[PDB]
Amino acid sequence: XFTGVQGRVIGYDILRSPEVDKAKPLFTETQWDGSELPIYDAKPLQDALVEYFGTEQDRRHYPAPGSFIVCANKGVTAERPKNDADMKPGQGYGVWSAIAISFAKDPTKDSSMFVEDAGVWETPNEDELLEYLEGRRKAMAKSIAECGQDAHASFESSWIGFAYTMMEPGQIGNAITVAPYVSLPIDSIPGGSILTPDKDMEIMENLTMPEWLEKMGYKSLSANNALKY
Amino acid sequence: XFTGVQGRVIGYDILRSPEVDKAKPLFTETQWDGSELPIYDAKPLQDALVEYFGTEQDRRHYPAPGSFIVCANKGVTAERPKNDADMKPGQGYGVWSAIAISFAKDPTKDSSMFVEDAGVWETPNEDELLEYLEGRRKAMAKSIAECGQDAHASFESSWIGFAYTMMEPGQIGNAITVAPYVSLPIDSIPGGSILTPDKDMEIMENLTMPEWLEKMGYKSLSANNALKY
Amino acid sequence: XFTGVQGRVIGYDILRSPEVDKAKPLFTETQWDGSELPIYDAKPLQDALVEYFGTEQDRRHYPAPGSFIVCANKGVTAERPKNDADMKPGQGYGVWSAIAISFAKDPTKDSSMFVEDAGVWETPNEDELLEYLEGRRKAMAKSIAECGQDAHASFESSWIGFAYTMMEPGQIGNAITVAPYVSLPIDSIPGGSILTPDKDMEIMENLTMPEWLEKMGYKSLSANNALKY
Amino acid sequence: XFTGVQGRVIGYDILRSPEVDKAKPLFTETQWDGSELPIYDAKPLQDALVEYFGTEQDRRHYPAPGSFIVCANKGVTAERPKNDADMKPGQGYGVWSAIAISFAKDPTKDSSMFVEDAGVWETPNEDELLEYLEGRRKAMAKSIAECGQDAHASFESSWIGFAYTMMEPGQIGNAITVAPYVSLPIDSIPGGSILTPDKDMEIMENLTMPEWLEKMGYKSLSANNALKY
Amino acid sequence: XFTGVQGRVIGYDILRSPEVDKAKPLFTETQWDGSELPIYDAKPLQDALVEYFGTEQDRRHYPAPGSFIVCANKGVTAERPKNDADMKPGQGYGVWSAIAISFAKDPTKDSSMFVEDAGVWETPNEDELLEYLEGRRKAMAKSIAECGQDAHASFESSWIGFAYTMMEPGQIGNAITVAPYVSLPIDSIPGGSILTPDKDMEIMENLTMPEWLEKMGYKSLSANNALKY
Amino acid sequence: XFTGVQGRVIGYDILRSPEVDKAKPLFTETQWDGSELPIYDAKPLQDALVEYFGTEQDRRHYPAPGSFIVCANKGVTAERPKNDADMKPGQGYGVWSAIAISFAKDPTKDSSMFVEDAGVWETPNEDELLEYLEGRRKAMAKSIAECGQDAHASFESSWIGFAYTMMEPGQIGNAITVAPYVSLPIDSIPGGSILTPDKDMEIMENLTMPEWLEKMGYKSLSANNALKY
Amino acid sequence: SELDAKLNKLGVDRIAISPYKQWTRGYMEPGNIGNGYVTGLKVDAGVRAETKNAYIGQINMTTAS
Amino acid sequence: SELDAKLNKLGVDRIAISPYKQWTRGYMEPGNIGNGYVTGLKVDAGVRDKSDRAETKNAYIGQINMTTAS
Amino acid sequence: SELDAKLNKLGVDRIAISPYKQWTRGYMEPGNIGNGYVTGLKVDAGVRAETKNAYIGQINMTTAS
Amino acid sequence: SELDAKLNKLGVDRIAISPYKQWTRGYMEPGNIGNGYVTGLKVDAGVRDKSDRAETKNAYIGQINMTTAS
Amino acid sequence: SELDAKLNKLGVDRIAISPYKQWTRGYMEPGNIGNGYVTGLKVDAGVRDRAETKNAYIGQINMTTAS
Amino acid sequence: SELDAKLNKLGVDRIAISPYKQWTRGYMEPGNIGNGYVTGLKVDAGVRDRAETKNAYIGQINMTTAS
Repeated sequence: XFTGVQGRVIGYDILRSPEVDKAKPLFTETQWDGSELPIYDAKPLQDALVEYFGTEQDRRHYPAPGSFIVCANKGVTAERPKNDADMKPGQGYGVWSAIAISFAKDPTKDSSMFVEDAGVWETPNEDELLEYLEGRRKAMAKSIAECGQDAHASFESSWIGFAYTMMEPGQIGNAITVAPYVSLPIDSIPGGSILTPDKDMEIMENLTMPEWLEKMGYKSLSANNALKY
Repeated sequence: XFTGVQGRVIGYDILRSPEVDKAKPLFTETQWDGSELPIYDAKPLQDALVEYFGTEQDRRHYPAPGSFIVCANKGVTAERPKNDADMKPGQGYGVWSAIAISFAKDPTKDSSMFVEDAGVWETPNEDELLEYLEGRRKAMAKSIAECGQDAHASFESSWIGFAYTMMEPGQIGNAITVAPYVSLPIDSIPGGSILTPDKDMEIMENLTMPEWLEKMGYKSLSANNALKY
Repeated sequence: XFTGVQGRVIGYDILRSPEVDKAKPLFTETQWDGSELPIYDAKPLQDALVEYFGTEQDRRHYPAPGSFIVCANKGVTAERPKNDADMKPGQGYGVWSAIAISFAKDPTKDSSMFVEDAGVWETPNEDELLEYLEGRRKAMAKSIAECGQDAHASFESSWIGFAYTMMEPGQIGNAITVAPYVSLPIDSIPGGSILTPDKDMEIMENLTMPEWLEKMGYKSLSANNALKY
Repeated sequence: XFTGVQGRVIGYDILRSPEVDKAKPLFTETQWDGSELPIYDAKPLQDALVEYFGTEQDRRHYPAPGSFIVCANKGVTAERPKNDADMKPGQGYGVWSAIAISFAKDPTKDSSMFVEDAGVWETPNEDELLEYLEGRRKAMAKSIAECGQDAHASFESSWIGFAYTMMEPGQIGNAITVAPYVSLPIDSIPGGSILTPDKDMEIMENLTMPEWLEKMGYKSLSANNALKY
Repeated sequence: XFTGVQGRVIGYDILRSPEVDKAKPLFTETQWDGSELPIYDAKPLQDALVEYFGTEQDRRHYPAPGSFIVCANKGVTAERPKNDADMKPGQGYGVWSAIAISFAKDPTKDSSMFVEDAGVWETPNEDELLEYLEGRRKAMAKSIAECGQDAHASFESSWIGFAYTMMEPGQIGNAITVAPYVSLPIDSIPGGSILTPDKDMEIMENLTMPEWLEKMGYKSLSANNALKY
Repeated sequence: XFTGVQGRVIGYDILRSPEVDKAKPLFTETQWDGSELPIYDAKPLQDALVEYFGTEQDRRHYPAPGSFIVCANKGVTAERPKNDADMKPGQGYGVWSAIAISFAKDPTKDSSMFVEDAGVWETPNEDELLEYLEGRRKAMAKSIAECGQDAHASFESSWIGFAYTMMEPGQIGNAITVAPYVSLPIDSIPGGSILTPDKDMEIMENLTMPEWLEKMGYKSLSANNALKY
Repeated sequence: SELDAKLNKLGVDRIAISPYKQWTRGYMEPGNIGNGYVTGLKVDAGVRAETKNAYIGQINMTTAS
Repeated sequence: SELDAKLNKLGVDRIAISPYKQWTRGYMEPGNIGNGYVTGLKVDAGVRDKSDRAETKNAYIGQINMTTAS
Repeated sequence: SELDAKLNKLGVDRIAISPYKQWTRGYMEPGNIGNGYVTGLKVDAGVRAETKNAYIGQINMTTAS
Repeated sequence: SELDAKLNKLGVDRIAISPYKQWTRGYMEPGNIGNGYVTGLKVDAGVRDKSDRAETKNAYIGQINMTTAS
Repeated sequence: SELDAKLNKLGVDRIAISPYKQWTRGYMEPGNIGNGYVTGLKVDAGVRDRAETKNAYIGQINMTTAS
Repeated sequence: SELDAKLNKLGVDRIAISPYKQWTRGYMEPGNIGNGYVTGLKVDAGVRDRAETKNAYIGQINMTTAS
């Protein structure tokens, strides 16, 4: 997992990418409370985190060498064999994973939830996978929906997304989900200072992802949809 | 797991329910040192924790939305199928789990131990399960007993308990054990104050669970044995 | 896992056993950068940690009763049966495990890596195991080598070692690896003081394991190769 | 004293009374640098401090019973006798005192200065005193002016004021100046919180004295010039 | 000074000498509120502080070599000449000083006050001095009494005392008053610990000066009235 | 004041000017203990402090604009009149002042003492003043000597010095002594760091004043005796 | 209690206070005053485990074994 | 934001500043100023070939000691 | 304000918060959060100085010059 | 005592512990644990002879750097 | 050592002192002075018919896995 | 130095570091790291028709007397 009272999601709450209110649902689902909970593709958020941590080459604000980043994660690995296209059960043609974040309606009481899941796939036409995934969303979605009742907690919007890769040949393939829990560094906050801890936060809470980039002199990377997942 | 030098068990060490010295063993077991270690049902302690955290409805002092409560736990889930009363191995008729705490004789040197274990059950008459469980205790018990020798550590009393539920129909059932490790909040301590950290502790260490409830104006919930497990 | 910018390895960086530069490789392996990365037996380091934590009997600076020592570890257990020398798959004749530490060439940027792995063995002549192990090293070794490229990080030396035990009769056997992450106590630092935190560190960083023992009045235990693994 | 880099003057820098830019000099004086340093009556500032600390009756945010408020001060006491209107030298007809604050042009380098002085008066017509005082200002003023050169520091405006009382009959009379150095309390800061230390400051730095009063529900006391000095 | 909300007087509030409630006034004085404020000799309190700090020989808990003990004090020195028993004004036959502490009726609002004064004496018969002093008390006393009204603060008891010494021959003599403001050390608190800050205080607040001495193994020094002033 | 257990004197203990052991006494004086206490001119030390704080022009490590530097000091001012070479008592021809530091033999128990004194002078031939001063030293000196007995504390060496200026014409002249009590800044410590507090100290404790200057790239100012006093 | 007294001289305290209104929080989370912990026992089951009887609901669990 | 204000009176802040140059670090590691955390979303997938590469792609959380929370 | 921003990079802040209900307290007294101070101007007289107009009453004064 | 309890809710504590072996030290000196102070009463008088001794008598506040508060 | 010096200017220290008599304790447990950690290597094996307690003792510990 | 070592076991340290760029500041001012102090000696005189600002600068300071 969760993100609660101490939380802020890079992309939604701090460093907002414009895209987020520009967005529009894939659909809605009734909750036990009764509100139609909109579900949106998680492209903006994912993309945000890239801009901030950076890529192996374009290194920006990444977790320190040797640190202990507690995370919510699941992973999966398997082969799709040397040729022997016979399946010793932990093998598959393709691997897939997903994460889902549902912002709580009222952060004073209920906690925002992450739901992340993953697996392997036993067919080899991409369409079949693609299809399974877009289906899966609704499972996760209705799942987010009845999920609240134990907690008597209703959400406000769930953002969901995927990464897959189709294998062949005796390659091994891995797919993961990870929500990290970090603390921001000073120079990522323009005009922040180690003496101004909470003002430092409100600066990140007031810049849009664009703005942040400009003041930092960092070229975009989400920009024109250029990141695959 | 363990609870060591920094430990206090809600119910035994702080917030004591009367029941605890009122109790009387189920039996005793020789240890390698030689003392007869009494084993008692863990009803009082379990019940205590409820009074303190509260129930989903009767919300009292529960872990904060989004916190990182490190815990010692094990869990278990399985179905008992749609009808197909044929067992694809991770299925069962009933699920069970248990926790056991054995207070160390000398907290200056040895650590108190938690032993928690769990599983699934393949018969469907409740008596057979019940029976397995009451047997199991002695296993855990003798286990607590020879357990010390590596550490050359002898205990003083082990408190052990269970939760089970018998399924049928294509329901999925879950059973868990969890020892949480928390820090207490100010208002759970009558006349505590953020400026009196250690005095705050000795207030909880000196009230009995009854007393605590009264000063807090909280109705009991263990009261007349009303909590199932 | 890793040991990064905040790291120091008992034995290599602080409390150095002489053995370490006295050592000489088992062999070398090309890395993607191109440097021949020497691989050495991890005897000295392992032995160091014993001198410092101490043994169940010769108790020296061990983790506090009840503490939360975050560790990198893997474990393994199985039986080698009552006689029924027929293998219900999670059983074996012998059990083995290993750890490998590869100090980063430049601690300002890349992180030192631990690689630890383990398993069980299905033959029962010791030579066959021994043999598998000495082979395995090179796997781990070449593994350490191509390992860097994702990170574009090259090492400087990997230190690798093993523990195994051969079973028979219906004994159960366990093998583990563990890198612990601790903070040192005051009296392990001769002339250290709670007011001199960083000086306290440079004292441990400047004594060799010998020296440390002498000032502390602790008899050696690595001494003349007397620790089995 | 001085008020330097760590400084903020109640009334000018935090909690501003409108009066201050509404003001207009009594005159100007050349400094060694060459800028005409405007001198203004210190009525607004003085009055501010009253609104904040409060009066013996209308108690608002006063120094804690028993605290150690370091201050810059000077005091003076004397009698004007039982009748014997013959002067044993430490006696006088009237007593007077003054304080002067000159805000530094550049707080990054030079420090703002307080100049406070006082004495007794040997005539008994009020006009003669009044007159001495209004004269005195210019002394203090030109004094502020050549004052900078040692420090090579030039000011930007000096604010100067007085308190006197004319005695008769065998009364003893006291006159003082005091610059206090305090730290503000949480509830004087509307929507301040002990967790938001620097934001708490910028709230006081952004309210005008009026505004502050309104949010706090405190009736004015400077209001329509009602405070004597 | 004063002793306010943060205060505790060695002898009255912590480390109490029995003497204090055993005492009985010298007299009473009406206050502006109307309560008869009892005035008592300050022998017990003075004596207490000796037991705690100790004497140059019997060194107990004295201010650290080189520390900055902020104090309320006044001092006085003069000669009574080589023979020339002719008085160049800052000379005298005897020197005297006094301190007075008046515990506030309500420590939540008003502050306890110290009043300390001193001087020199121009006669040379001891009786005349003694006499002046016992008179003086009442001045200070009535002074404590009307003293409150500015603050609208009424006391509950004033404790007053003196030290004098009569000189002759070209000796120089000094007399002082001093209220020190210290923080207590750990080992003055039996069973105190650096981890138990507020409990450490309540131990000193609950022992009587006798008791304290016994647990510390310190022989008394006030004991049978043996300290001169 | 004194300089005690928490002390270090710029020049003697940290940042040592070579001069100090190069020095040689002016003379010695018996103490009540019996050791001949050497007295030396305080030129080196004084000069040190200049190198460190710097001069109004050559600004180096001076007290922050607006800070609260607690100091041991005494001052003196007077005129030597417009012509009227008639003395209204607080006037004089010349003004003088001095400071004296006597390092304690054992800093674990006794405190090092500063003795500083000052005044004005009523003759107008420089020789007469000069002379008074060199005499005065011995007074202060013997004074340092019998000074110990109350404390039963004996010193090890007293370092004493002076500043005077002879006036004429209606000039006003001031003379002062000041021991400041500061905390050093990071960049005055070559290779110091805010994370290495005590190591930072031992760097200043191990450089000689020369060395310090060189690493800092600061030209000397004591150098070839060029500072007047 | 007496134990704390013999424990404190080793440097160990067992204070565990959280700065939140009403909520408990976990060992090691920043801002907790003290250096100890408080534990308890919970075992519950249902045919939804967590949320029954004693609530440790909506929590980020970290396993220690 | 407004939420923080209603949140702070409970004792909860959401500051999470790290004292390192450039690097982010994790919730609970000593020396972090603040008592909150900042999270994000990362899902990526990749390849290796028979006889790291998820993590290092797109958003880097590379060379990290992961601690699972569920 | 802007000044604080140029000031902070030197290491100087000007926060001065007291942890007491209602009461102000002084620069350097232990427990104050921040490393700055807040000052003001008071001059008053009477024929009893302190307690008039602006109250700094019942205070332990420490002179700085 | 009871007063502390009514006092603490205002934010005032009266703890004053020094971290030195045996020695007392003064209000405000760095390293003191607590935010209160402890005071006492000392009045003593003594002698010297022509051409410290108050302080050092009876109760010792010897070798101290005094700071006046009035 | 030299590394610390180049490391400190980044804000990273590697001090790891525990306030307990004799006992080591773990990275992140409250009360530890410093912001670094100290690690080591332990691999041991044992059967019985006991890994941890052999050779180097990390006994009676609450382990937290990091991978 | 050696003294500190015998001194520290009493609980006394003599560290006195200021967190300001270039500037020294005084004993007890909040934010100072350490619990000691550093002192020095200054005596200077000047007339005009100015003590402080000469030779060693302690200029623009709020002095607090200790005796």
